[PDB]
Amino acid sequence: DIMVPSFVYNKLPVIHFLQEKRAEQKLRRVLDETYTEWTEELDQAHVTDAITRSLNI
Amino acid sequence: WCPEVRDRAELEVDITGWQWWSPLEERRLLPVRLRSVNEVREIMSKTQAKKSA
Amino acid sequence: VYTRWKCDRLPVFQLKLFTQEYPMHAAVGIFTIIFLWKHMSHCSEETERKYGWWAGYPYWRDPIARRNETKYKQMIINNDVDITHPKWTGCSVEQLEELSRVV
Amino acid sequence: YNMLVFRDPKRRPQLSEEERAKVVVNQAEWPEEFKDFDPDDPYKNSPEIIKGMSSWNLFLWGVECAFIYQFYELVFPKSI
Amino acid sequence: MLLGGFVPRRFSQFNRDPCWMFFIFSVGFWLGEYPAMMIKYNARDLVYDPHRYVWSHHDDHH
Amino acid sequence: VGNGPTFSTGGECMNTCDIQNAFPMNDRGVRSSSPFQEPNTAIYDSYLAWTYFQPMDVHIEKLPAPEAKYYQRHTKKPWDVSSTELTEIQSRKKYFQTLGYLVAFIYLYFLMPKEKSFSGLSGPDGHWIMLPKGRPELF
Amino acid sequence: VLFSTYRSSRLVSKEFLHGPVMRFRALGEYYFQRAWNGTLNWALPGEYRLYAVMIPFIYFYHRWHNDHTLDRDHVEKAMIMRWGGTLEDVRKLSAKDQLRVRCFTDIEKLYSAYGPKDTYLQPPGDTLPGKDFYR
Amino acid sequence: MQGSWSVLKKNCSNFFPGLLAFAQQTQEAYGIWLRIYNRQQKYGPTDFVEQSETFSPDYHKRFHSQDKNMWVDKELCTEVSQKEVARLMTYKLDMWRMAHCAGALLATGGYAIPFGLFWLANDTWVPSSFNLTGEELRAWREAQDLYRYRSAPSYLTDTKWHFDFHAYPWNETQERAWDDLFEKNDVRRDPKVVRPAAEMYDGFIKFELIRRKSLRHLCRSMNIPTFPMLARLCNGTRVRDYWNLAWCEDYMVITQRLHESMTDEELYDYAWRRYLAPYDKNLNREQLMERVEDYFEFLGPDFVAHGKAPNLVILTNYVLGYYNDPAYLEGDISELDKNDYDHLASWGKDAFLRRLEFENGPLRDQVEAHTQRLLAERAAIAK
Ligand SMILES: CCCCCCCCCCCCCCCCCC(=O)OC[C@H](COP(=O)([O-])OCC(O)COP(=O)([O-])OC[C@@H](COC(=O)CCCCCCCCCCCCCCCCC)OC(=O)CCCCCCCCCCCCCCCCC)OC(=O)CCCCCCCCCCCCCCCCC
Ligand SMILES: CCCCCCCCCCCCCCCCCC(=O)OC[C@H](COP(=O)([O-])OCC(O)COP(=O)([O-])OC[C@@H](COC(=O)CCCCCCCCCCCCCCCCC)OC(=O)CCCCCCCCCCCCCCCCC)OC(=O)CCCCCCCCCCCCCCCCC
Ligand SMILES: CCCCCCCCCCCCCCCCCC(=O)OC[C@H](COP(=O)([O-])OCC(O)COP(=O)([O-])OC[C@@H](COC(=O)CCCCCCCCCCCCCCCCC)OC(=O)CCCCCCCCCCCCCCCCC)OC(=O)CCCCCCCCCCCCCCCCC
Ligand SMILES: CCCCCCCCCCCCCCCCCC(=O)OC[C@H](COP(=O)([O-])OCC(O)COP(=O)([O-])OC[C@@H](COC(=O)CCCCCCCCCCCCCCCCC)OC(=O)CCCCCCCCCCCCCCCCC)OC(=O)CCCCCCCCCCCCCCCCC
Ligand SMILES: CCCCCCCCCCCCCCCCCC(=O)OC[C@H](COP(=O)([O-])OCC(O)COP(=O)([O-])OC[C@@H](COC(=O)CCCCCCCCCCCCCCCCC)OC(=O)CCCCCCCCCCCCCCCCC)OC(=O)CCCCCCCCCCCCCCCCC
Ligand SMILES: CCCCCCCCCCCCCCCCCC(=O)OC[C@H](COP(=O)([O-])OCC[N+](C)(C)C)OC(=O)CCCCCCCCCCCCCCCCC
Ligand SMILES: CCCCCCCC/C=C/CCCCCCCC(=O)OC[C@H](COP(=O)(O)OCCN)OC(=O)CCCCCCC/C=C/CCCCCCCC
Ligand SMILES: CCCCCCCCCCCCO[C@@H]1O[C@H](CO)[C@@H](O[C@H]2O[C@H](CO)[C@@H](O)[C@H](O)[C@H]2O)[C@H](O)[C@H]1O
Repeated sequence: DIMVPSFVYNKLPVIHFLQEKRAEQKLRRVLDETYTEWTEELDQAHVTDAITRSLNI
Repeated sequence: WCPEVRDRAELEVDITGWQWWSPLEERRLLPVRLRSVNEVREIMSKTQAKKSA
Repeated sequence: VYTRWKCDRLPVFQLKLFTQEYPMHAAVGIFTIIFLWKHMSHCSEETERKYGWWAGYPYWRDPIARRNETKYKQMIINNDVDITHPKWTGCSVEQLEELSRVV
Repeated sequence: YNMLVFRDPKRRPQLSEEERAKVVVNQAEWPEEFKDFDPDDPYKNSPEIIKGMSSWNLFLWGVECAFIYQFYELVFPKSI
Repeated sequence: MLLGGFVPRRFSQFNRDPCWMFFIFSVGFWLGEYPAMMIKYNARDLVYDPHRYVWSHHDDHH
Repeated sequence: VGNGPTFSTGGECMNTCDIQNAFPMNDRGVRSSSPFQEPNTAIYDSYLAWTYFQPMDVHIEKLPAPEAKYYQRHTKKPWDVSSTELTEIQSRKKYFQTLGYLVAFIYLYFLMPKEKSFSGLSGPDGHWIMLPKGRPELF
Repeated sequence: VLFSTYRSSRLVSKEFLHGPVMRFRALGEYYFQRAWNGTLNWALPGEYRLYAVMIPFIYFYHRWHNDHTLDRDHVEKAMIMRWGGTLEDVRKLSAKDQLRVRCFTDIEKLYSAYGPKDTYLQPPGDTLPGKDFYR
Repeated sequence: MQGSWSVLKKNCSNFFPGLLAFAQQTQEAYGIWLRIYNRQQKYGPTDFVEQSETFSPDYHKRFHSQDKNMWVDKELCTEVSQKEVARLMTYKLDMWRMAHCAGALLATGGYAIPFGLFWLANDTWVPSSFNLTGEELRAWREAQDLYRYRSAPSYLTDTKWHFDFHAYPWNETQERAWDDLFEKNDVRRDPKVVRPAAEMYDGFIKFELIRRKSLRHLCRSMNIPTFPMLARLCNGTRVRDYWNLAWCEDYMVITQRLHESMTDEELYDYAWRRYLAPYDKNLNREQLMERVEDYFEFLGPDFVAHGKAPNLVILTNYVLGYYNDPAYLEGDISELDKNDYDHLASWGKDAFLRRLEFENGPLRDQVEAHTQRLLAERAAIAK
C-alpha cells in the first residue's frame, strides 16, 4: 500500500525519459536508412548506332 | 495512458529492482536526438558511397 | 502485466513474501516464537504480586486468592472431585469425622 | 523569517538584472490580498478565517479550557 | 522534513489559517495550565493530608 | 485555475537531483517537476530547496483525435488491474480501515478500562481458561 | 475455484459509496499531496501545519488517557492506604475530603525528588498518625 | 488461468482415461529415453558422460555448463526420430507435474484431496492426456499460454534490469542488439541484429551462473512446476535436459529440412515447444515458418557446424519475448477530457496556495521585480 507504490512513482520519470529517447532513436534509424537510388538505363545513342549498322550504312 | 512506463516500473520493483536511477542506460541514450538536415545529407552521402563501393 | 504486489490478494502476497522472498527470516521468527512461548510464558503468584500490578498488589482484597478459588471450585464441580478422599486429606473419613467432633 | 523551527520559504529569482529592469510593475492587476507585497510579511492583509476571531481570543480560549480542566473538580467534586 | 507551508509572521497572524488557530489554542492551554497549578497548589487553604505518614510510595517500592 | 495537486516531487529539487536529466529544462533554466514540459516552474528555498510547479490556464495546439486502432492495445488479462481501478479499490479499503481505526482509537483511549486495578472498580483481574471438564479420572 | 487469488475479482460495484469515499480522499489529499510535503521515510512530513495540528491532538488524547486511566490507579491506592485500607473506608469520607487527599497526592507528584521530604518522612515528635495507625 | 467448475467437471470425467493414457505414454517415453541415454553414454564426450564439475568464481557452487554438460547428438536420427523426441519432451513436462502432485499425495496422505479439487479445476497443472477432444485440448493450451504470459515478463525484466543497472554494452552493435532483444512481440526482431547480445551476456552471466530467482521465473515461463523449488540445481537440471532435447531435435530438423515437410499442426506444436508461437495469436503457416527460421538463424551457423548454441539465458529471453505482449490500453481518447480532482474544488485555496499562485502565476515577473527592488532598497538603507 505504501512502499512499492512510492518506489514505482520514483521510477516513472526516468523510464519515461529513456523510452522517449528510445523512440527518437528508432525514428532516427528509420530516417538514416533512406537513400535515393538513381537508376541507369541504356543510352539511346547505342540504339541509334545499332539501327544505323542494321541499315548496312 | 502511458502503459509501457507503468508496466516496466511495476515489473522492476516486483523483481527487487528498487532503485529509480539508471545511469548506464541514460549514458547510452542521453545524447540521442533527431539529426539536422545537413547531418542527414552527410549520412545519405556516406550510404550512397558505401552502396557504390 | 502481472505483479505479485498489484495483482494478488493480501493473504496470497503474504504467503509469497514470506516463502519466496524472506523464507529464512520467517523460519527464524517462528523458531523464536516457539522458544518464547516454551520458556517465557509463565509468571508465579509472587512475581505477579511484586511486578504484575500497575499501582501495586491490593492485598486488602487479594484478587489472586479469589481467582484461584474460582478456578478450583469450577474444577471440583465440573470434574466431580471428592475432596474428602483420604489422598487429599491424608486420613480416613471416620478420622475426619472424629476430628470434626473434636474441634 | 522563522516561527520557532518553521521557516518561511522564499522563491528564487529567475530573471537576470537586465531582463528584470525592463519589467513594468502594475499593482492594479494584483489581487487585493497582495498589494504592497512584502516578503517579510506576505500575510499582513490576508483575511481572517472567522471574522472577529483574534489570535489572542483563541489563546485565551485555550487558557480558559486549562483553568476549567484544573478547577472543575474544586467546584463539583465527585466521590470515588 | 520541514520544507514549506503557511508560516505566520507574528502572533496576530495565527488566525489566518485554521491549523495555526488550533495550534495557538493548544499553546494557550499549555501555558495557561501552569498559572492554574500555581493558584491551586499554592493556595492558602490547601492542607496536607493528616495521614500522609500512614503510607507512602517510598515504603511500598522499597 | 483549480487547486488540484500535480505530479509528486517528494520535496526534491530537480536541478540538483541524481535523475535531473529526466526532467525537462525550460527557458528560465528551471528543470520541470514532472516528465512534462512546464513553463513556470520555480524553486523555493527553505532549510532545503524544493521545486514547485503552479498550474495555470495555458492553451496548447491540440492534435486531432487519432483512431482507436493506432493507440488501443487489447492485451488485457484476467489478472490485470488498471491503476484507476486499483486507486478505487484502495480508496474504499482505506476509507473503511480509517473508520475502523477511528472506532478502535476512541474505545482504547476513552472507554477501555485498564486491567488489574488496585480498587477493583474498573477492568478485569484475570481468570483461568482451558480448565478440564467432565474428566473425573484426571483427579 | 472457491476463492480467487487475484485482486481483480471485484466484490462490489465501482460506484459503491463513491461520494463518501471521494470526500475522504479530498480530506486526505488537500494538505498531503503537495510539493513541499516531502516525507522522511513516510513518517515525518514537510508540511508545517501537519505538525501544528497533530502534536497537540496526540498530546491531548494521551494526557486524557493518562489522567483518567493510569494515574487514577495510583491516586486511588493512596486514598485507600492512607484512609483505612479499604474502599468502603474511603467512601465513608465526603467528596470534599477526597478532593483534598487527591490534591495532596498531586502535590507529592509535583515535588517528586525536589520537594520537602517531610511530606512522607515523619519528623521526630510529630503528633500525626504513624504507619501502625490502622494496624 | 483461474479455476472453474466446467474445467473441474471435464477433468473429473477424464481422470481415469487420462491416467491410463499417461501410463501408456510413460512406457513409450521410457523406451525413447532408454535409447537416447544409451547413445549418450556410449558416444558422448568424456566431460558430458563423466559430468564434469563447473564451479562459480565467487562462491564455488556447481552448476551445469552449457559447453561441457550439454551435448548435441548429431547422429541421433539413426536411432530416434524427431516425433519421438517431441513425444519425450511433452511427456517430460506432464511427468514433472504429475510427479509433484504424487509427491504431495504421498506426503500429506488423504489431506491432499481438497487440494486435488483445486488442481482438477484448472488446466494449468493437469497433464495433456486429460483432454480427450479437440476443444478440451485447445482450452488446455490456452491455459498454458496464459501461464507463459503471466510469467515471462518478470523473467525478461529481471535480466534486463540487472544487466542495465550493473553493466553496459561495450560497442554500438552490442547496444543495438541488447535494445532490440527486449522489444514487444508486435514488432519483428532481426536475429542477426540480436545475436551479439549472446556473447555480451556470456561476458556477464553464463548459464552456469544463473541466479535462483531468475531460474524460478524461467521455470514458471516454461510451465515447469516450481514448488518445492529446493536447490537451483534441480530445476536447472530440468531446464538443461529439456533444451538439450530441443537442440537435438533442432539439429535434426535443420539438417533434414523436416519443417518444410512438417504439417501445419505439427509445425505449430514445434514452434510452441520452443516458446515461439502462442496459440491465441492464430498464426498461419507463413508466420510460423518465419518465426522458426528466425529461431534457426539465431542459433547460427556454429550450431550446425559444432553443435554449440548461443547463451541459454539470452536464448530463453529471445524466445520468451514472443509472450511479451504490448502493454494494454483500453478506453477512448475522449476520456482524457475529464478531470481527476473535481472533488477538491469545494475546498478552494488557502492563504499559502493563493500566495503561490500569485508569485508563480502570469504576474510572476512583476512580483519578482517588485520583491527584488524592495529587498535591494532595504539592503541599501541598512548599509
Ligand atoms: C460482481 C459482484 C457485484 C456485487 C455488487 C454489490 C454492491 C453492494 C455492496 C454489497 C454488500 C457489501 C459487500 C462487502 C463490503 C465490505 C467492505 C468493502 O467494500 O471493502 C472494500 C472491498 C470491496 O471489494 P472490492 O474492492 O470490489 O474487491 C476486493 C479485492 O478484490 C481484493 O481485496 P484485497 O485482497 O486487496 O484486500 C482484502 C483484504 C485482505 O483480505 C482479507 O482480509 C481476507 C481474509 C481475512 C481473514 C481474517 C480472519 C482469519 C481468522 C483466522 C483463520 C480462521 C480459520 C477457521 C477454520 C475453521 C474452523 C472450524 O484487505 C484488508 O484486509 C483491508 C481492508 C479492510 C477493511 C476494513 C475492515 C474493518 C471496517 C470496520 C468498520 C466499522 C467499525 C465499527 C463501527 C461501530 C459503530 C458503533 O472489500 C474488501 O477489501 C474485502 C475485505 C474483507 C475483510 C474481511 C475481514 C473479516 C474479519 C472478521 C471475521 C469474522 C469471523 C468470525 C468467526 C466466528 C467464529 C466463532
Ligand atoms: C512409501 C514411502 C514414501 C516416503 C515419503 C515420500 C514423501 C513425498 C516426497 C516425494 C516422493 C516422490 C514422489 C513421486 C515422484 C515420482 C517419481 C519420480 O521420481 O519421478 C521422476 C521425476 C524426476 O525429476 P527430474 O527433475 O526429471 O529428475 C532429474 C534426473 O536427472 C532424472 O534422471 P534422468 O534424467 O537420467 O532420467 C531418468 C528418468 C527416465 O524415465 C523416464 O523418462 C520415464 C518416466 C519415469 C518416471 C515416471 C514418474 C511418474 C510420476 C507420476 C506417477 C503417477 C501419479 C498418479 C497420481 C494419481 C493416483 C491416483 O527416470 C526417472 O525419472 C528416474 C528418477 C530417479 C528415481 C527416483 C525415485 C527414487 C525413490 C524410489 C525408490 C525408493 C526405494 C525405497 C527402499 C527402502 C530401503 C530401506 O521426479 C520428480 O519430478 C521429482 C519429484 C518432485 C517433487 C519433489 C518433492 C520434494 C522431495 C523431497 C524428498 C526428500 C527425501 C524424502 C524425505 C522427505 C521428508 C521431508
Ligand atoms: C481426487 C483428486 C485426485 C487425487 C489427488 C491428487 C493430488 C492432489 C494434490 C496436489 C495438487 C497440486 C496442485 C494444487 C493447485 C492449487 C493450489 C491452490 O491452493 O491454489 C489456490 C486456490 C485457487 O487457485 P486458482 O483459483 O486456480 O488460481 C491459481 C492461480 O494460478 C494462482 O496461482 P499462484 O501461483 O498465484 O498461487 C500460489 C499461491 C497458493 O496459495 C494460495 O493461493 C493461498 C490459498 C489460501 C488462501 C486463503 C484465503 C481465505 C482465508 C479465509 C480465512 C478464514 C475466514 C473466516 C472463516 C470462518 C468460518 C466459520 O501461493 C503459493 O504457492 C504459496 C505457497 C506457500 C507454501 C507454504 C510452505 C510453508 C512451510 C513451513 C516452513 C517449513 C520450514 C522448514 C522447517 C524444518 C524444521 C525441522 O485457492 C483457493 O481455492 C482458496 C481456498 C480457500 C478455502 C477456504 C479458506 C480456508 C479453510 C480452512 C478450513 C480449515 C478446517 C479445519 C479447522 C480446524 C481448527 C481446529
Ligand atoms: C492478511 C492475513 C491473511 C492470513 C495470513 C495467514 C497467516 C500466515 C502467517 C505466516 C506466513 C508465512 C509463513 C512462512 C513459513 C516459512 C516458509 C519457508 O521457510 O519456506 C521455505 C521454502 C520456500 O518454498 P519454495 O519451494 O522455495 O517456493 C515457495 C513459493 O511459494 C512457490 O511459488 P511458485 O510461484 O514458485 O510456485 C507456484 C505453484 C507451482 O505449482 C507447482 O509447483 C505444482 C503444484 C505443486 C503441489 C505441491 C507439491 C508438494 C510436493 C511435496 C512437498 C514436500 C513434502 C514434505 C513432507 C510433508 C510435510 C508435512 O505452487 C503452488 O501453487 C503451491 C501450492 C501450495 C498450496 C498450499 C499453501 C498453503 C495453504 C494452507 C494449507 C495448509 C493449512 C494447514 C493448517 C491448518 C490445518 C487445519 O519452502 C519449501 O522448501 C517447501 C517445502 C514444502 C514442505 C511441505 C509443507 C511443510 C509445512 C507443513 C505442512 C502441514 C500440512 C497440514 C495438513 C493438514 C493437517 C490437518
Ligand atoms: C517430516 C520430515 C522431516 C525431515 C527432516 C530431515 C531434513 C529435511 C529432509 C529433506 C527435505 C527436502 C529438501 C532437502 C534439501 C534439498 C537440497 C537439494 O536441493 O539438493 C540437491 C542435490 C542434487 O543435486 P546434484 O547436482 O545431484 O548434487 C549436488 C551437487 O553436488 C552440489 O554441488 P556443490 O558445488 O554445491 O557442492 C557442495 C555440496 C556437496 O554436498 C553434496 O551436495 C553431497 C550430498 C550431501 C552429503 C552430506 C554428507 C557429508 C558427509 C557427512 C559425514 C558425517 C560423519 C560423522 C561421523 C560421526 C561419528 C560419531 O554441499 C556441501 O558441501 C554441503 C555438505 C553438508 C554440510 C553439513 C554441515 C552441517 C553442520 C552441522 C552443525 C551442527 C548441527 C547440530 C549439532 C549436531 C551434533 C550434536 O541433492 C543432493 O545432492 C542430495 C540431497 C539429499 C536431500 C536430503 C534427504 C533427506 C532424507 C531424510 C532422512 C531422515 C528423515 C528424518 C525424519 C525424522 C522424523 C520426521
Ligand atoms: C529473570 C531472568 C532473566 C533471564 C534472561 C535470559 C535471556 C533470555 C533471552 C530471550 C530472548 C532472546 C531469545 C533468542 C532465541 C534463543 C534460541 C534458543 O536458544 O532456543 C533453543 C531452544 C531449545 O529448545 P528446547 O529447550 O526445547 O531443547 C530441548 C532439549 N531437551 C529435550 C534436551 C531439553 O529452542 C526452542 O525453544 C525451540 C525448539 C523447537 C524448534 C526447533 C525444532 C527443530 C530442532 C532440530 C534439532 C533436533 C531435532 C532433529 C532434527 C529435525 C528433525 C525433524
Ligand atoms: C461448493 C458448495 C457445494 C455444496 C452446495 C452448497 C450450496 C449452498 C447454498 C448457497 C446459496 C448462496 C450462494 C451465493 C453465491 C455464492 C458465490 C460464490 O461462491 O462466491 C464466492 C465469494 C467470493 O468471491 P471471489 O473470491 O471474488 O471469487 C468468486 C468467483 N471466482 O464468496 C462470498 O462472497 C461468500 C458467499 C457465501 C455464500 C454461501 C455459501 C454457502 C456454502 C455452504 C457449503 C456447505 C453445504 C451447505 C448445504 C446446504 C443445504 C441446504
Ligand atoms: C529405485 C531406483 C529407480 C531407478 C530408475 C532409473 C533406472 C535407469 C536404468 C537404466 C539402465 C541402463 O543400463 C545400462 O546402460 C549403460 C549405458 O548404456 C550400459 O553401460 C555399458 O556401456 C557403457 C557405454 O559404452 C559403458 O561405459 C559401460 O561400462 C557398459 O556397462 C550398462 O551396461 C547398462 O546396464
